[PDB]
Amino acid sequence: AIKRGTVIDHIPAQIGFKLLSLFKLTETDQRITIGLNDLIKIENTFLSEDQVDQLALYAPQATVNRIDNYEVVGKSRPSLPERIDNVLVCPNSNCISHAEPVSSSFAVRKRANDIALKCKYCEKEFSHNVVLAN
Amino acid sequence: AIKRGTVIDHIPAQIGFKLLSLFKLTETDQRITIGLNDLIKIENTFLSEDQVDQLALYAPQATVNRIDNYEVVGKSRPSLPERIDNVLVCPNSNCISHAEPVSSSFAVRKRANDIALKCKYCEKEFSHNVVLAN
Amino acid sequence: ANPLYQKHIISINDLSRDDLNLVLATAAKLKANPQPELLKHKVIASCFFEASTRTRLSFETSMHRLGASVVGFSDGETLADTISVISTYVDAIVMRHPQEGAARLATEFSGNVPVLNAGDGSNQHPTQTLLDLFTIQETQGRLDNLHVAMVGDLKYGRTVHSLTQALAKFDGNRFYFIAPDALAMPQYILDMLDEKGIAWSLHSSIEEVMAEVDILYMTRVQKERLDPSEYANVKAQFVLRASDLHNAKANMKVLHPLPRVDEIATDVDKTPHAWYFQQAGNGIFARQALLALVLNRDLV
Amino acid sequence: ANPLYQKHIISINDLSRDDLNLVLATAAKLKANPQPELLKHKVIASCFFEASTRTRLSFETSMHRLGASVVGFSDGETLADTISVISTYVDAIVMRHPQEGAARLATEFSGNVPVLNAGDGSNQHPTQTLLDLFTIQETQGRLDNLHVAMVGDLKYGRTVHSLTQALAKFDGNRFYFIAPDALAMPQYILDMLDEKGIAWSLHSSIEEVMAEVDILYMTRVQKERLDPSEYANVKAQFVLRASDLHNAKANMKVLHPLPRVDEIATDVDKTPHAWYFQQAGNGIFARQALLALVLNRDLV
Amino acid sequence: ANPLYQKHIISINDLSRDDLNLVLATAAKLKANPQPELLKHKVIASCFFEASTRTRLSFETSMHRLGASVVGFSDGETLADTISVISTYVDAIVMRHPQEGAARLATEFSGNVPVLNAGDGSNQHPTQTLLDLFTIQETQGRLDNLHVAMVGDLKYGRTVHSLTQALAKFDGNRFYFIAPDALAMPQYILDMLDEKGIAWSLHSSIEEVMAEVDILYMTRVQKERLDPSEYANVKAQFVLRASDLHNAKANMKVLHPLPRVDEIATDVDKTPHAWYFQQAGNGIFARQALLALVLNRDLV
Amino acid sequence: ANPLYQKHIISINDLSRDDLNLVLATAAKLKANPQPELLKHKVIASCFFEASTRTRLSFETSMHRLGASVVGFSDGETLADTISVISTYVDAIVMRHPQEGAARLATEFSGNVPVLNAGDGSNQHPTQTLLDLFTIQETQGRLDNLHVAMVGDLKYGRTVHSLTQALAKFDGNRFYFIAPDALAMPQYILDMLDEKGIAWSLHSSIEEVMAEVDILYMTRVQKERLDPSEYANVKAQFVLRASDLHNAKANMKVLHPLPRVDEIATDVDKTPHAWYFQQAGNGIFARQALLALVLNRDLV
Ligand SMILES: [Zn+2]
Ligand SMILES: [Zn+2]
Repeated sequence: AIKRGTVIDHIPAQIGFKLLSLFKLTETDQRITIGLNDLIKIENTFLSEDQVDQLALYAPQATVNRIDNYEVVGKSRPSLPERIDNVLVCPNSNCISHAEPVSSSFAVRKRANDIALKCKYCEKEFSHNVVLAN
Repeated sequence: AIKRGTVIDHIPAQIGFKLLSLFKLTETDQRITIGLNDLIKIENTFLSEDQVDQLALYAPQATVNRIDNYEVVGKSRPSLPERIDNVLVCPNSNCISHAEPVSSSFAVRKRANDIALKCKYCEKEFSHNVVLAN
Repeated sequence: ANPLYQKHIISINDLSRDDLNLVLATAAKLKANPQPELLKHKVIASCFFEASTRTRLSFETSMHRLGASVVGFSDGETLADTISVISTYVDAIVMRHPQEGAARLATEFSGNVPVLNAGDGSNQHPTQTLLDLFTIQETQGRLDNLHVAMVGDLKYGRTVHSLTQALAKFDGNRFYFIAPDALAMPQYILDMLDEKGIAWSLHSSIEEVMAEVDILYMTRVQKERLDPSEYANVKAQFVLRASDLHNAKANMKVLHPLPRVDEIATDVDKTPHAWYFQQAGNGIFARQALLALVLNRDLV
Repeated sequence: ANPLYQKHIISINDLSRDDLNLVLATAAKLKANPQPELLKHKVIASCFFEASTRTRLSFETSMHRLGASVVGFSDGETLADTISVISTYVDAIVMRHPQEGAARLATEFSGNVPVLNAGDGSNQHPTQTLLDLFTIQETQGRLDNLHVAMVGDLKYGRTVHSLTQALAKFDGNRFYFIAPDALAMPQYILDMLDEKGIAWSLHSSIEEVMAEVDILYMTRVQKERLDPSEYANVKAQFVLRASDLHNAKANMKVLHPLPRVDEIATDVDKTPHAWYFQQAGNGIFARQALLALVLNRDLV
Repeated sequence: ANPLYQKHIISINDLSRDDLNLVLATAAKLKANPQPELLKHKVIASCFFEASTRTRLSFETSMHRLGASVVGFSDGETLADTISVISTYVDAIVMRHPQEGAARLATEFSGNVPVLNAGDGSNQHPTQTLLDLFTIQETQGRLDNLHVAMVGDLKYGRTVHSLTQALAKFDGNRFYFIAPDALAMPQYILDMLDEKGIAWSLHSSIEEVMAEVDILYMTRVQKERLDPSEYANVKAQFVLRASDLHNAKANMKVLHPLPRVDEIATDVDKTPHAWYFQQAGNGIFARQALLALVLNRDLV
Repeated sequence: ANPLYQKHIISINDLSRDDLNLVLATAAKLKANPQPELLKHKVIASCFFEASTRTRLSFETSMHRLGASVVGFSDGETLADTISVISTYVDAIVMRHPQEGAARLATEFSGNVPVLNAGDGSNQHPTQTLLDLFTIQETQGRLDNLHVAMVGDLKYGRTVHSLTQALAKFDGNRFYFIAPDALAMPQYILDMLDEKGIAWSLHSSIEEVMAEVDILYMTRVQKERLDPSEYANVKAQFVLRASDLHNAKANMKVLHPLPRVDEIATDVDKTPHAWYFQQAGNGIFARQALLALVLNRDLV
């Protein structure tokens, strides 16, 4: 469909809109095609695999193709990053991060049934089920 | 493109994503096609002209077609509603609406260069430029 | 059932002209012939989330003068939940709150239990306007074709905003606004008077208009609102002494929602024009009338 | 004279099964047919040594609904001397106090004047248990052979300790305890249930047992009790949303002694299962029944 | 001895143009070459009758950077007696007080001990103006022929009143005043500028004049000063974001006496125009210069 | 420059084993040969956003023992802005704050100015662990192959969490945990010890292990953490008297971060095992060592 750019496919239901909001992908000025029930198409923008990895917590089974000159010049997939910044909120109500001009930041640790997310500031560790719930 | 449903066209730049978030249109389960740089396509859902009127403050010059059996069975456009609920936030920091399980609600009053929005609770009136700024 | 039976009393702007006259007529009838058992077996909640001893004593005396029982408090849980609970207890809720719109919110969780706004932040205080109107009607014989002067902090005095809007529902009234430029009557009030063709004018001192005035409504000029020195240089424009009343009309009354600090000197108290304490006593009958109309089907 | 005439009401553990049914029957009768003059000419002291606006408004409304007069206070001299003095004034003492055993001590200095415990520290709060029992009986039609789930801070919730012990005086009840390991039901309660052959079980989430539950009793989980971060990692186990009720029995009721913070989301309020505000309204009749039985010889 | 040796520093209005340049030259010299032992064996009293942690830390750091010892307090006896006692202890008094004129009064009881005004109510705060002047001179290379915009609460900002009067002692400066009508620059300041033939103009928003501005002086607009809703309708006129600086001169600096709430968005902090934290750091050298000139005969 | 020159000291978890030995060696050298002028002409900010007199006096004495000047405060504006300002004043920031992570946030706005964490909520307090380690090394001659018992509130004692993790960086240590079940050592600590093959065991009383213990680390068991009656039934398990030390090793030391209430009876004070006051005195040298290493290029 699109000329040069990037595509994100096989996003679970009720996650494509989340990816658009949480990663501010519609804060560009060139074309974007989106289909829900989800898939997202952008033209002419870099996506480091750091940024594709940031989709792992939300759309783990998904793919990203770097497209140039109408051609598939790559097909990368997300795998768990070491750090997740900006998008998560620390569930510790006494954490300094809440009232202050800083970016949230969590260390990522895979577990048996869980992802362990450790806040950079309060140094408390939480389940990813707890962090993504509020 | 779509079978039966509704379409919203000629949305200003940087407003289609706003309409999706503010009116929770992607909280359905049937098809949605979106193009940015904006236009939005939904299948099989009512849209009262109350709800189309709620797009006036954001996408004043736009249209809405009720589509059934692949046919254009209407073409309504938004004009300013009397009331705007749920989506706006009262700029009065001492308003009771802020900490409480109630829906925001404002009366709408057209002015020379302005929309006057009067909160249902605190009964204070503000410019629409002030309300939409925070 | 009377037109105000089981109605919420939240804002003066919600009260039609017929509503105003209904309250005022009931207040006059209860003053002439008290009904100390009209509200026997009723329990009323006196909810002063924001403390106001002067307002509470007046409201609670009104409840007792009609025979009702009173539970209440002065000064976490959402206001919605508090009303959800209290409205299972009582027959009516009288509430004062620091947040604007709190009384309106209470009506959406009180079920069948009526809510009477005793003051919600800087928004509404309907029974103060009603007792002001009742006092003007009682002393002047009418609410139309009056010359009303209003002095002091007109910018932040929500009490004069409400009284102006209420008096604007009657015909032929003429207003005089005497305020410092930093505390002038807001433009939205002046616009409202222009839309209705109501005459008004600004004056820098009371002596300009003293000879024509039927009602002199004095207000609190809190020192907060200006500098302590900004106050002193303008305050003479807006303080009243007995010698200022030398050419006043025989029927003129000085009103003040109280408390006064020094905007009204004590030598005014003994003149026949002083009516702020009588005005305060009229709050009993205006608040009685509201409780009677809201909680009793048939008129007094 | 009825079995509770002129008796002190200090602890649920002092109330026999016949006592419980007597209070509950009187509460139902006063709800169906109010007696607004039953306690006319009685004066009751509302002594809140520890302030509790929500408890006091409920108790004082109960007094007024029976026609009694109320004197009292909220917030040196020994408690014994205070009771020695007040018991010469009034016909009954309703008291809330920060120290455990304060109500029991008051009975030893009040003479013939009955004492009603409105809460003594972390010990007893009998009228909360009585209104809980009355609400369960009213919604379920009985107090026996029920499936009762209790969620939250079971370790420090003296409210569930008392309700468990009261419900254990009726037959065939089955309990579900859903609490974090740090706030589990204390062993002395589990021992009591074992001695009586009463079935109980632990569950880490409400969804395990939702299908069988007749009463879902939610409790306050104050953030004090754990770390602020310890809270967040366990709190999902013990918060209720409307979607959690998809397979609930038609007759199930959600109860909560209040106030709630966020253990019950507001979207539960509109479901037919939400009954915590009706539960609070039932405190009027349970507390009326206590005052009526204690101060009036003949049954209602 | 330098012209300011053993002089009191009470009001900017007492400082001649030569005085201003003397302080600013000394501040630059102490910044370039610190003298950490200049005031060894001096003891200075840091008397904050009105607490101000941000002012005190700056002043006390200045004292220590010159090697002086510091005794003091933050928060009955007359102020005259307090100074009569303390001036027997110390070599200089730095004082902040809630009453206007307190520093001037102290000079009449301190004997030979100099008094430095760290703020006396709504009157004077000379070292804030001196650090502002020093920052403008450092970033612009001069204090004459500048375009200075001042934004926010100009009516009650005694900080802009003082800076305007100080800058009016230099030639060719042009001023832009951006304030809401209720918080406009007072007329006595405008009169002063007219008497000296100094050009000034009013503007309702910063974008009108952004292209010409050398110094953008932002001020605190406390919510106290207006209604909470009056605030919101005008506040956009007087808040600064990074996108507002798109056509700013390369040399322009944004100043703010601090603390900021939201008049300056945090995205301004990273632009080369943000200079309010550098401005705060310059208070050390302006206050060092004052202590050095007052307590040391020979110039730095 | 030494490995810690101009480094922030935020968390013990950030300190390598070489870092720990560097601090401890410097502390021993400064104790043996004080350097009262090492930090002359340095100005250090003592920022106690959360007051702690016992911590502040120790830190400020350390600063003065090295010759540094001290400005500070005990007890709106964002913390980021406060640090943005203060870091233009001083050469280092020592800060205690009620919010977790506050010291880490300060490092992102302090520029080149190092931040030393004196306690950030329930997170980190590195100098308490460092003085504990220094005291253990001084009395036992090493930090490896020790038998360390830790008694009291192990669940909420962040002081024992940090000391355990620090001691786990040395070999052959064996731990004894003596705590009530409600205040046990958290599982994440036990997991950490298991991953490293470090031996540990639980014990319900100190007498089980007294004969083998090299260090007995007693902690505060605040009454907040349990019921007032829950306290009394378990508190004997975790209180120390002199008679408990009858079979203690000659080299054993009793440690306590202080203040003690009654977990250590006063008759322990006179035994050679009592070392909590010597431990407190060692905080001077551990905090001196940190300031010396951070602010001085060359090692002591
Ligand atoms: Zn955190
Ligand atoms: Zn509002």
